Amino acid sequence: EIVLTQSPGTLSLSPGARATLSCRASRTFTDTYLAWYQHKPGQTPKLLIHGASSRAPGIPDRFSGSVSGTDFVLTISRLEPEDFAIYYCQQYGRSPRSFGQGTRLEIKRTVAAPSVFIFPPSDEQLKSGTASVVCLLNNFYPREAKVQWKVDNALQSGNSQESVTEQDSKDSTYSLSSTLTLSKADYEKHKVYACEVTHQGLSSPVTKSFNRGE
Amino acid sequence: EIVLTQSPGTLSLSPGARATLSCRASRTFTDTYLAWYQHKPGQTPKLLIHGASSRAPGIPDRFSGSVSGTDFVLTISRLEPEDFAIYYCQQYGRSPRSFGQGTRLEIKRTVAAPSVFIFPPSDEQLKSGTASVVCLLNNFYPREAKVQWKVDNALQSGNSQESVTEQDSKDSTYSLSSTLTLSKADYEKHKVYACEVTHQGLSSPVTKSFNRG
Amino acid sequence: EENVEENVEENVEENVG
Amino acid sequence: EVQLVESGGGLVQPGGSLRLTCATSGFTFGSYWMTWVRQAREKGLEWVANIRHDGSETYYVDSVKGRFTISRDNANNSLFLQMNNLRAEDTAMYYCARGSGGLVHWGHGTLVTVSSASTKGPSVFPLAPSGTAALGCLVKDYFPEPVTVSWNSGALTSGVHTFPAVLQSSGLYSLSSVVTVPSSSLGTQTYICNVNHKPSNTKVDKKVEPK
Amino acid sequence: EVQLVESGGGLVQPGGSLRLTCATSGFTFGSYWMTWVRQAREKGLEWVANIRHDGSETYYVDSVKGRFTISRDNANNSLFLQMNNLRAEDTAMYYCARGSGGLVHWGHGTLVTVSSASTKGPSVFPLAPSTAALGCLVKDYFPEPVTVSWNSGALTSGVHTFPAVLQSSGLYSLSSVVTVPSSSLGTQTYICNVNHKPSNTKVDKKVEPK
Repeated sequence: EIVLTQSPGTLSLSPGARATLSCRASRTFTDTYLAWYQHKPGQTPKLLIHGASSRAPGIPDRFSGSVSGTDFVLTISRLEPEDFAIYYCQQYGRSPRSFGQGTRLEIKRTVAAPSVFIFPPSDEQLKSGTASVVCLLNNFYPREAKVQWKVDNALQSGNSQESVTEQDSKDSTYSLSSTLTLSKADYEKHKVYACEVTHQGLSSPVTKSFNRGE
Repeated sequence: EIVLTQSPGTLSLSPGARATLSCRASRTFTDTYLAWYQHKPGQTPKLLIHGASSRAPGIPDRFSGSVSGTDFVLTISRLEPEDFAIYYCQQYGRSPRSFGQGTRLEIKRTVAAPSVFIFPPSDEQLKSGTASVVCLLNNFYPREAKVQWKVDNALQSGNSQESVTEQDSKDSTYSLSSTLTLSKADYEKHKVYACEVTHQGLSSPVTKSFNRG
Repeated sequence: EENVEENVEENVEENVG
Repeated sequence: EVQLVESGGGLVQPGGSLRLTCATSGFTFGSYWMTWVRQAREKGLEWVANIRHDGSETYYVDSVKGRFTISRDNANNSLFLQMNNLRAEDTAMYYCARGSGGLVHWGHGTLVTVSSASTKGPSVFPLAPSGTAALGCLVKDYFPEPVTVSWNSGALTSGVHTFPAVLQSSGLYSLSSVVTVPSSSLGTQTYICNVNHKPSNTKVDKKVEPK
Repeated sequence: EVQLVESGGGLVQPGGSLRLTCATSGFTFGSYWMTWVRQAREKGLEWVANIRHDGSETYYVDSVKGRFTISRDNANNSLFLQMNNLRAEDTAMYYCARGSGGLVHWGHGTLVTVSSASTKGPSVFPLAPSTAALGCLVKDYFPEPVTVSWNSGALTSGVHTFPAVLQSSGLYSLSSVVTVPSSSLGTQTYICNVNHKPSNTKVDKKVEPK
């Protein structure tokens, strides 16, 4: 019956900042059977707060929770670089003992530049019937980026897919990869392929290209 | 909440014997956050076992603990004269970190008989406006006893108070005293007062009485 | 060893009302 | 050496307030949980409250919620127990212990007495005699505890049984001391119980003669 | 040592049935509630069901009522989740968690995939370098997951294995890359190790310049 909504969906703060994660309900809470979780990628969720305001055993002092009326707040007093992950609230006094949609915590960092690379399709894939061109963006910040595919010089659309990694623990940056998938025939209709990368941390659009396509 | 109930209420053993004290919970135990304490009257409580089976620093090896299912047991292998006290178990995993009600570990001896005495109220108190009759039990074992007041052989209740001493450091016996208190007006209203004593060392309820109105 | 934190109650019955 | 010293507390009336202090030394104070434990007359040990090392989490027994407050000052190495709206059933010996689990280090304990009764000296009455002989003294209607009792200025110490005091409905304590002697010293020896009540500065010496 | 090991997960067609099992050890299984929690791809955590320690009470999320059944065998330390009439939206990673309140102990999870597509092994293609970067293109496999390592686990710095992308054909494809200095263009051999257990596919592909 009672549903939980976490605000905001994404939150970007610098290390050492004060994080205020909200978890609101459709109606005012009538119990303290609330919890908070931290889900780092690659690991199972970790209980942080139980009983709405009690730390789980082994939880550092900077994590604290409280509840009042319809607002269930988890507070991270001083954000350390490791305290960046996905955070879910949960009710567990009555079924359904549901979670919120979650809130992502992003590390703020100085803007970095994407070292752009490009890869042609292998002859082993060409004889299979398809061709895939890969454009690589390695270590860049922030997440916002625009990658376009330029077969010869006509812009291509509706034939590529992008995949973003998560924030590295060391570099606190990202990494993007777009894959241009076209049939063997359309890889023969043209000869030149290039990906133009326009980034806020880039003084000008960088274009890494390759030829010999046929 | 989980409620701890200790068993037995009173444990009567002799020095050198094997002591087993229980501590059962409302539901099945799910952790080892359990402790045993020793407490002597007028002295500071003392931890004996923490973590369900770890001896606190300095505790002699004759103290050992274990937990299984719904029973939490304290074991004294051979009873030392310094071991007869009150024992409490405790849970401390989370709030409330409550204790048990306590187990009295007394010394076991042969059954003794209470030499019952009785005292009429002194005339000094009668001039104040009240009267109190006393019934004495001296040097007996075990601690269990029951006395009754019957004014004119009519069962009296709700107007008496009893007091028991500690186990003697030599005789290993107890001593009881019951004090019946009623108004000065209700004292001369009757004439026969008595206290009946029921004990194991008695073949029949003895009654040392007086008849001074 | 003496600092036992507030452990989790993992057996929460269903609440009605 | 771990040192725990409870201070504060004493005699108070229902609805009164008392602030207990547990001055600590010999260990890093702000690194440990702290716990308050009490024990009342003729009852068992009761866990009252505890507090986290940084004081950010406090837990209480149900009977003191809304009335007692546990707090700490880590710069002063002091643990506190603010007791408001005290009740007669709060009369107990209050201990402070280190940690939140198996309590190893206890304090000596301070005594808190909550009662609407006032200070009153005892009225000593004799229990005249009438195998051997039994005689005694009835120490009645005094407040607060305790009363010391001796016989013949402390010369008769063998065979004497001084009971523990009982709390009457009026709020006053009543005490009875007894002693057994042979009938040979019944008329020859005179027995006088020495009653002392310091909180009222009352010293009574009454002789018990056989009637 | 609390142990929760899920099993019984795999690839099933829409409408098919699947039985998940959670073997437990390190605690008295009959003393605790138990809970099932799932998480879909790029979705949040979803509570599915829980059961009383004696099996006298079971609760479910509305989406699975009538189709899923949670049960337990307190004598065998095993927890079960019988899934019948599986829809496509039931595809997720299913986790076993002890208790019914604050979930402290979690299992590692088993993947349940509901789709009409058949199990297909991946095609590993090289990414020729021309500092310098090189990688491997793991294309067209079903179902998840795929694990990629470089030089049998020797190159653990600078590697970025991108998450998988669902293609129009319904098959998955990913890519794993790593940056290297041009001084090691030929003196050091670079081989990506791709493993796809759902189809028992293991590929060791050496990446050479073109």
